Amino acid sequence: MDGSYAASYLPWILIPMVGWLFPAVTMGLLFIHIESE
Amino acid sequence: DFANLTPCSENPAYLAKSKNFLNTTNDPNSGKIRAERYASALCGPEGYPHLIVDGRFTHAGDFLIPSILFLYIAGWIGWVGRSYLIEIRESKNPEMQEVVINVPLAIKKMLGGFLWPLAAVGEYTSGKLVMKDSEIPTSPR
Amino acid sequence: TKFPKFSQDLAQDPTTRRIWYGIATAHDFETHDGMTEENLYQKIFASHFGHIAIIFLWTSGTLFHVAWQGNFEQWIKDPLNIRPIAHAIWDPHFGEGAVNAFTQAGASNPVNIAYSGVYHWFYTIGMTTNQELYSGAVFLLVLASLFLFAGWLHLQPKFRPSLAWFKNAESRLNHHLAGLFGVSSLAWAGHLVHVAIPEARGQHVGWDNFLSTPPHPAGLMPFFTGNWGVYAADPDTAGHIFGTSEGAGTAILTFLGGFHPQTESLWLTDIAHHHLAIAVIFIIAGHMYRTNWGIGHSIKEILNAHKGPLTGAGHTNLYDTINNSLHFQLGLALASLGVITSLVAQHMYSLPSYAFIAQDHTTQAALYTHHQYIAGFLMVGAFAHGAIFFVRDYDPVANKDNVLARMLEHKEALISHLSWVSLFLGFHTLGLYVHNDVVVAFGTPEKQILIEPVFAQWIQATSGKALYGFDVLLSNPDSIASTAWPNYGNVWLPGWLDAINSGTNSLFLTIGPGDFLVHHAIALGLHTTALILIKGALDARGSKLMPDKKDFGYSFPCDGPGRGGTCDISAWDAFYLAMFWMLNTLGWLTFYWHWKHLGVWSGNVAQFNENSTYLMGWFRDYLWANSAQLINGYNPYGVNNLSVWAWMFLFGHLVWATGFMFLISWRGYWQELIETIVWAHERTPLANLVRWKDKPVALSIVQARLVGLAHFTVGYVLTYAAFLIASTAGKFG
Amino acid sequence: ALSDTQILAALVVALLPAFLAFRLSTELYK
Amino acid sequence: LSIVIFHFSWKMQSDVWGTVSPDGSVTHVTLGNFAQSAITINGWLRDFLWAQAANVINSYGSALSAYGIMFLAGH
Amino acid sequence: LSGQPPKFGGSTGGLLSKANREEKYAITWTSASEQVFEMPTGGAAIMNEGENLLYLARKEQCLALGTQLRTKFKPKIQDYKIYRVYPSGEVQYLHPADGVFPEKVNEGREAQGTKTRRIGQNPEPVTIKFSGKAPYEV
Amino acid sequence: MDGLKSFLSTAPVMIMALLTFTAGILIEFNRFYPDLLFH
Amino acid sequence: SHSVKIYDTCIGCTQCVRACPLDVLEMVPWDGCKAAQIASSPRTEDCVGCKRCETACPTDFLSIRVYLGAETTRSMGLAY
Amino acid sequence: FGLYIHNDTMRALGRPQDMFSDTAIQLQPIFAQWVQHLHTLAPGATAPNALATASYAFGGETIAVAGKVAMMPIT
Ligand code: CLA
Ligand code: CLA
Ligand code: CLA
Ligand SMILES: CC1=C(/C=C/C(C)=C/C=C/C(C)=C/C=C/C=C(C)/C=C/C=C(C)/C=C/C2=C(C)CCCC2(C)C)C(C)(C)CCC1
Ligand SMILES: CC1=C(/C=C/C(C)=C/C=C/C(C)=C\C=C\C=C(C)\C=C\C=C(C)\C=C\C2=C(C)CCCC2(C)C)C(C)(C)CCC1
Ligand SMILES: CC1=C(C/C=C(\C)CCC[C@H](C)CCC[C@H](C)CCCC(C)C)C(=O)c2ccccc2C1=O
Ligand code: SF4
Ligand code: SF4
Repeated sequence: MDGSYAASYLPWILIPMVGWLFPAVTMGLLFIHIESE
Repeated sequence: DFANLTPCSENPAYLAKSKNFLNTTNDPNSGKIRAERYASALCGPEGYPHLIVDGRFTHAGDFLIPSILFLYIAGWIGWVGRSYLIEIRESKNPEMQEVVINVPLAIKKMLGGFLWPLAAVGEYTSGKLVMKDSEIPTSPR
Repeated sequence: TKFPKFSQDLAQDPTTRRIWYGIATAHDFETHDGMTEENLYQKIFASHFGHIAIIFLWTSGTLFHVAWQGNFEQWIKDPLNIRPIAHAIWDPHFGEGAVNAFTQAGASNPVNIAYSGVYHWFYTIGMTTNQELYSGAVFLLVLASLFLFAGWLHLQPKFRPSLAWFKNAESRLNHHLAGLFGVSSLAWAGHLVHVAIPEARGQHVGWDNFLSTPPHPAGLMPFFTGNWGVYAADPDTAGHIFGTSEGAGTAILTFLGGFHPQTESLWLTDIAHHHLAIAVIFIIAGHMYRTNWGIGHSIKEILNAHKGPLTGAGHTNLYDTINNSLHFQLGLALASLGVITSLVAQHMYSLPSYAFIAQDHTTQAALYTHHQYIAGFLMVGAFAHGAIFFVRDYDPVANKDNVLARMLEHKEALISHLSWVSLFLGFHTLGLYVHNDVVVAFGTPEKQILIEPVFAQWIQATSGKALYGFDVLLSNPDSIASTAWPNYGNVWLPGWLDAINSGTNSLFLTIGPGDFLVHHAIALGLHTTALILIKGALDARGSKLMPDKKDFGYSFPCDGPGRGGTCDISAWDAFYLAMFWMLNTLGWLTFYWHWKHLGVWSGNVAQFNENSTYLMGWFRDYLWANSAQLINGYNPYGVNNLSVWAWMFLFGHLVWATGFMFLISWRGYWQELIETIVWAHERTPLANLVRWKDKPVALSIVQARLVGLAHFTVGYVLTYAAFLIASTAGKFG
Repeated sequence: ALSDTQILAALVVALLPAFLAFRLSTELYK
Repeated sequence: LSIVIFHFSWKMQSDVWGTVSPDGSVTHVTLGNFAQSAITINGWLRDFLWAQAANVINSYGSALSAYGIMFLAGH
Repeated sequence: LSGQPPKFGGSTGGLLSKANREEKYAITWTSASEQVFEMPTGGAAIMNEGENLLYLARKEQCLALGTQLRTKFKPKIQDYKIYRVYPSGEVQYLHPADGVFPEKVNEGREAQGTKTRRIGQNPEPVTIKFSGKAPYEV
Repeated sequence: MDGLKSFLSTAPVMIMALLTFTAGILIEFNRFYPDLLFH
Repeated sequence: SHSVKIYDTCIGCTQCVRACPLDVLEMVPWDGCKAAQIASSPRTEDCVGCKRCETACPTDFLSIRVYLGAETTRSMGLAY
Repeated sequence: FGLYIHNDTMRALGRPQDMFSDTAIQLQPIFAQWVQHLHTLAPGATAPNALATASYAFGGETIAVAGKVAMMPIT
């Protein structure tokens, strides 16, 4: 995965975040939320 | 009209196929008589006869003759079954006679189907063909 | 306990059912706790604002990824040769083979070829640089921001509208007919005459020379003086090349009524004139209903004055029935939107209006299938909300003896007639298909029932297709319709006749005996889907099996094994069955469209015309023949660019068969299975430590009907999108 | 082609629909 | 059992059944497909179901056309 | 909760952690004759002479046991009492809540759950819109 | 013997006799006049 | 909990109160039928929703209705 | 089946060295191959009066009759 287009480092950092940080954080927050009280 | 379809007599493709029609029956001339029979039809570039269902009487045999024939010999089946079912509803056990068919009555009804369109117009003018909307059971509305 | 805060009855069960039903009930705002009609309408309004922002962010993302990662600069040099790049592939899983296979359309990175046709649409409406798309994407980000702020604003108590504002049908109809359907159409005609037509004729009209360069050498004074013929002075000559000035013409509004001979699409001047006419008609139609001033109509008067002898009450008390019910309004909206999405699909393939989109075949197939699937979904949703209206919002006292009461007063008659017509048509379509199939298999294809679809051929002849030999209205140039004797105003007719009689375009395709049977199969699918949908809509208030279904609601599972067994009696289950039939019918028609156009595009139309009349022709010349390029997307030798489509093909099969799992096996088996698994967890060492807060139960009956339906739908769509997009891109670019 | 800083400009512009979407969804949650 | 009989049919077509030449070499019916194609689902769908149904769907107008009819009837 | 337990060999079907976190149910019956019954948890046990005390995890299991005590034994055991015992300790008394079984009219019970209409005169959901209620309970 | 009469008169026996009779006349008409696509 | 409602059409045939597994129902005295009894649903928080009471009711349409609602531990039949 | 999905994905991703092939990560059925070895070596030691093998499916010679393979070893 080379990037010829502008800001090729940006998918390099945003595919892990949308692939892991967004799911892990969103499911963590929703797991705390749906099971609160 | 109908310039897309040429009659199968003056068609190259149909002649190419009709050189090799198969034999559907034991008879070895069944393919030849089938090629002679389909030569009067209208067929496209593929060489297969097409049917015309406009109701134009030049092609009335394509659809309208089987239409009349089926409507007669299926109104026969409908009217005979209706007349038998109406008849068995006054026999104090109308449900068993659907299981065991009363065959003298059944054959009498089945040979009663010669005159069903006259029976249909008779029962429709005399009100036995249909029932009133209130007289029949129905769902909540 | 806290999660479904909208419904206290779900915040009490200690099971996973509250999680599933919280997700499902979350948007049914009518059933939330503490909900009045005013809070209903205001929450609905701000949800609409959020959804408008979703649409604007989606098209902003499409623009931003065509601009950033796409080859739009390169594609507008030769749109016929270069494939349009959608976005860039970046996943860490790709091997060397996949990276070299997915490097395509002149790129260095692996890229995805765009089959949405946004490149052709952006090229036609005058966008010719990556900076124009970037400005559009940032503008749509700001517009989405504006609509998010508008939604948050209208949740504030100062700006929350009253119930009389939401129940104001006449003013909303005025401002939507005139200000939304007419002013936006007028503004699009303005963009067409100012930006798209001039940049199709060569010159740059950006935001800088927008005011300095008039669209026409004549000013607006000819528009005011009534001498409107100068705007149609010299049309685009038939040797015009798109994007540059050779025989431009400088006429902003013409009505040639044919196709552009180079882009194969419609003339942009013809599009602009169309939108001008539509804007004029929609603007005067928005001055029909009464408002704060005196003139106009009151809809209650119009409806209540339509009373005949054969209906009795007619339309009396239909204004309050439609106005007070949101599911009636949503059913009407979805029905009209499904009809016009079908219309969009049926007109964008025969009358394409984008540059070189009739010569890029995969995007035309994707657009047709996409909009026909959306149209099927919206029509099924229209009938679903008809059923929900009949359950919830229908008052049989106010609707006494009007057209709705008389719909329900004879529902058995029309349900039985839909039953008859669907049975009749299905018996004989399958009978003719099996007859053709059996007599072809017995070596005698001359015995097929091949019926000339003479009625549709006659329709084509009335529109001018002179191939079939009819000379009736427009195929006969001596007729009253073709000459238009009082005025001879047929300015469109020479171009239209030149476009309909050319064998290249998809405009009015040649229809033969193979099209008759598939149109009757499509009619069968439409009738049976309509039968299930109206059998759920009209029996939503109860049949003799269950005379009260209004009190159990829309989507109750069953009514027990009593009364003979009552498994799928709810109106939601008729939605379920008609969802299957909708997917089938759209599969039939998109299969038919796809095979007909694979014949037309390749030029070998004989394949469809002789092989579509029997079912193994459909099976060996379409399903088997055209998946050869698909399943070889990855083979042990290597990988080519149709590898993600082969993977999606198999993926869709897997999702479909998992749907089979949910639809065939039912809840009792799974509940006792989960009971054994629960015993296993509670009695094992080192996993006794971890305990569930929500007790694991099996999915509910209606929930797993929905889940199997979702799997069936998703796998069905993914399989067909993979097949349709890899079969055309296998053989057409 | 397109610039490096236009992408980051688009990101910091789209940070504003992020904030307004968060606040709209929070206000719908009431 | 359908997986069992597909395993059997493909294994014998690729690894057992075939024609032995008088020189002693053996050529199989599907030519050793099972070693490398029977490990992916696409290999079962492409080299077994798609490839070996060319005999059942091209069979029209011949003696094997009853099997094509029965194929479609089962569907 | 007096009574020796039945001579049962133990089973995996039975009391999960629901029994010691929330309610579990005890069925107490008295039989003169020692015999064999089918536990609804799966298996077969031994009815002790005199009083028995069987702890179960669902009320349906207790009533299914009491049903087979009534119908599957020729000397019918009808003096069976079903309790609901809590881990906190207190014991409720559930199935023969009055003196006599629910099929027989005790003449001192109260008609609750009875509507004063048939299903045809049930109100319709359009009248009760956004009322927080549902067409039965109005 | 009135039991064979009432058994030959049942719904399956009579419907199979009827289907066999209609199949017989259809098959015989196809045996003598083989290929009738139209009139 | 599910709500079990008994309507006026009850003929006091006792079929529902012995078809019920959890014995939610019971017969109370009544003056509106020949049998002089009507089913009541006192312990209706123990109703699981099995609808064997509706299955056993002979009167047409139904003199007893179960209206499935807010699930609990008792009304879902969970041993865990 | 997850090995089949893993192979199908690794073949789609152009990583045929990551697959569960015979020319990749290998999962040999060592116990069935051992049993085939024992039955090939059976008619000399553990079945002395058996002249030939119990079947040629375990091992031995390709039995070709009328030019077609009757039975050959199944690897
Ligand atoms: C959509 C998101 C996505 C993305 C980006 C990835 C990406 C990755 N996958 Mg994954 N995968 C995903 C979805 C995704 N997958 C899903 C949905 C499936 C299930 C079907 C799989 C199944 C799959 C398997 C089974 C395997 C991969 C593996 C791989 C990795 C291959 C290279 C490697 O060895 O990484 C190594 C691992 C990482 C880079 C993970 C990040 C961990 C390091 C330590 C970074 C953390 C930094 C620090 C500790 C914390 C920083 C905090 C921060 C705030 C600064 C690659 C990073 C392979 C692998 O090696 O996985 C480990 C492999 O075996 N994936
Ligand atoms: C002889 C009795 C009888 C007759 C007069 C009718 C007449 C009618 N039926 Mg039919 N029907 C019958 C039998 C009958 N049916 C049976 C046995 C079935 C069960 C499969 C049905 C199921 C059926 C459906 C599901 C529907 C109709 C409908 C209709 C109407 C249109 C005609 C049609 O669609 O035919 C269709 C006929 C069939 C699909 C099956 C016909 C079965 C045989 C051929 C009929 C003869 C039965 C029996 C052998 C006769 C006894 C003969 C006697 C000597 C003992 C019409 C009112 C349609 C409707 O609603 O109208 C608006 C419709 O939707 N019918
Ligand atoms: C002139 C003033 C005006 C304008 C422009 C609008 C505009 C709008 N109103 Mg509003 N409204 C008005 C006054 C106005 N309203 C008044 C005075 C009332 C009070 C009585 C209301 C009360 C009202 C409510 C209660 C609601 C709306 C809603 C909306 C939105 C509905 C349109 C939509 O989302 O799809 C956009 C649709 C179009 C642009 C046209 C439809 C498409 C047609 C069928 C043509 C098809 C397209 C064509 C074939 C080609 C396009 C393809 C191309 C894109 C590629 C839209 C933002 C709803 C909303 O979204 O709230 C936020 C909402 O719930 N309004
Ligand atoms: C809401 C609701 C509902 C509804 C829904 C639905 C049912 C829908 C459907 C409907 C539909 C979906 C319809 C359609 C329509 C159609 C039409 C409307 C047609 C017609 C057309 C026209 C008339 C045209 C004509 C023409 C031609 C063809 C050619 C040219 C000329 C002209 C233009 C003349 C219900 C009732 C359920 C219930 C309540 C609620
Ligand atoms: C001619 C023609 C055509 C057309 C057609 C038409 C258009 C028709 C119509 C028709 C119609 C639209 C009809 C309707 C009807 C209605 C009704 C109303 C019916 C009646 C019925 C009934 C009454 C029944 C009875 C019966 C009988 C009669 C017998 C049997 C039994 C029964 C009982 C079933 C076409 C082109 C295709 C082709 C060519 C020719
Ligand atoms: C498999 C199956 C189950 C078992 C299903 C269970 C126990 C839950 C299934 C979900 C598991 C946990 C996997 C979930 C993974 C999915 C990707 C779902 C993600 C969660 C959503 C929010 C998207 C049923 O309970 C059932 C009930 C009625 C009819 C048919 C069936 C049925 O077929
Ligand atoms: S099988 Fe399921 S859906 Fe059918 S009656 Fe029984 S509980 Fe209801
Ligand atoms: S079963 Fe029905 S009729 Fe009989 S007592 Fe119970 S409610 Fe009354």
